[PDB]
Amino acid sequence: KLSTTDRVVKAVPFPPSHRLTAKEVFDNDGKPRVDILKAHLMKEGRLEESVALRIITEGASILRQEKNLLDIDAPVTVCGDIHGQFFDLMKLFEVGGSPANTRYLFLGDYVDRGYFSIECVLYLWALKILYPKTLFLLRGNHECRHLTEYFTFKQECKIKYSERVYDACMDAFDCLPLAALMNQQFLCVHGGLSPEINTLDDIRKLDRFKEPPAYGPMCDILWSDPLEDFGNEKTQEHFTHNTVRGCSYFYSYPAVCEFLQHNNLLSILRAHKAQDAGYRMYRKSQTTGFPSLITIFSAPNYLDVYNNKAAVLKYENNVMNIRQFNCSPHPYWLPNFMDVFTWSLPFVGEKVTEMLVNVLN
Amino acid sequence: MDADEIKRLGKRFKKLDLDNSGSLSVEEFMSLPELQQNPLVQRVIDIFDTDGNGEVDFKEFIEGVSQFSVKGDKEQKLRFAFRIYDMDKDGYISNGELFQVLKMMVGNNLKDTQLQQIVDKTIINADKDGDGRISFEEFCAVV
Amino acid sequence: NNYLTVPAEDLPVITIDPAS
Ligand SMILES: [Ca+2]
Ligand SMILES: [Ca+2]
Ligand SMILES: [Ca+2]
Ligand SMILES: [Ca+2]
Ligand SMILES: [Fe+3]
Ligand SMILES: [Zn+2]
Repeated sequence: KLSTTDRVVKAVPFPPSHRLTAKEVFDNDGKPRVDILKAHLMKEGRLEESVALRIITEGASILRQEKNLLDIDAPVTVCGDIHGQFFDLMKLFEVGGSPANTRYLFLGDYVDRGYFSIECVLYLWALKILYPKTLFLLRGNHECRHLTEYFTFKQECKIKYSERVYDACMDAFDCLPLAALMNQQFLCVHGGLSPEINTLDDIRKLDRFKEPPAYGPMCDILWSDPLEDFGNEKTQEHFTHNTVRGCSYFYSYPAVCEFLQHNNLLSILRAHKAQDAGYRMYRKSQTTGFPSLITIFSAPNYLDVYNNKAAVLKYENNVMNIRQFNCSPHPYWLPNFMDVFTWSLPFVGEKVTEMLVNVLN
Repeated sequence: MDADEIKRLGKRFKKLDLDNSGSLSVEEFMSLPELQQNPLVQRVIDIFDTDGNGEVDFKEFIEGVSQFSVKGDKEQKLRFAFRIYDMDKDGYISNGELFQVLKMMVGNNLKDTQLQQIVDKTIINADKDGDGRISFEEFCAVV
Repeated sequence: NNYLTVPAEDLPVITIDPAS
């Protein structure tokens, strides 16, 4: 009958066990081979620890030289949360364009929730090494030690690589810029505004090479949210305690409009919030006639249950083109990277005990 | 084992031996209503069938329950659980049998693609000598 | 429990390209 040694579902490719070496990941010039890396990571392949550490540290060195507030000219494809959905990230670049001929800006949250977070980091960092001046990465609230230890990113690193690789990621995440000034019109951040931030210079004078503090303007950039009644403003306070995140604040429609007018900004582009269509246009500013706030979310079918769309924002030729895309298949992991023996053994001992009890009566 | 237990198991063995053949067939095990929906019945029967004739004689029936004695340490519980997965009884858990045994337990709770993927991952993450199969030592380190 | 289960210039114009 069915072989006890050969694989039953032969349609599933057996993942490669080899770990790529430095000579196989970096070419003669020292540039990463993103084609090799993409194909290998899509098969759930792994790199040698030293190679993974080299990608993380080399990418961190490029990030380390960048300012807190990036200056990015149009055209550019702005992207929201990825949350470790590496196979949806492959679809994202198909939708937005290849980084070989397309400028990109990512608003953070590359890790946690999805179970391919380290693949997302390695591939984005390699792209950052390859395209240091056309592909840009901002920091999200999940690129920190506080959250990756509470969620699955640290466990993911220890299963696929080592805690040393995790530790290298934490130091790299500290180098991530906090914000971007895009085409002199849009302030691009992960979370939103801060009561301690009223000008662009308030962002520039920040010290970002650290773990995000529990309070302060750096925390607010990464954690803040618009009011649930944004636009329908009955709460006349500009900043109130964020009861959903447990820290930072909610910011109101008057707060955003005042900031935009004080800094001559058209809109604020942010992420940090799952959306059914992958995007949300907030109430227009009476001063500009343009939406004061835009949320972008690039993780489709979030947590494999939300069944939401994802979108990126392609700004080119004075056109704000929203591009939606659906989720893609990905290999299956048991929750919290549990193996099948630890998963099934309590069921095994239970059913064999029931049988023995009913046979012996 | 205990003499009182030996006599009780002989009485139960007779009630299970419906055709009075001196050996328990798979159909005779399935006659019990609690075992009709237990997805591990066929695995335990094969484990007890140490000679491979498809049936369980009284000698196999005694030695099968002897392993479930309270005088067995945790290793005795893990060795029996190991044999649940090791269908071909070669001392190792291979890919096909691990999938098949898991498929019996999960039924429709996982599609075949998803199950094959986590079976692959477990074998890769647990095989420490490169043979491609999971020995009992490798099985202990995981559980 | 009969089966093992899984554990728990002018203004910019805004345009849309729906999925697929
Ligand atoms: Ca019989
Ligand atoms: Ca027999
Ligand atoms: Ca075997
Ligand atoms: Ca082995
Ligand atoms: Fe976030
Ligand atoms: Zn997020």
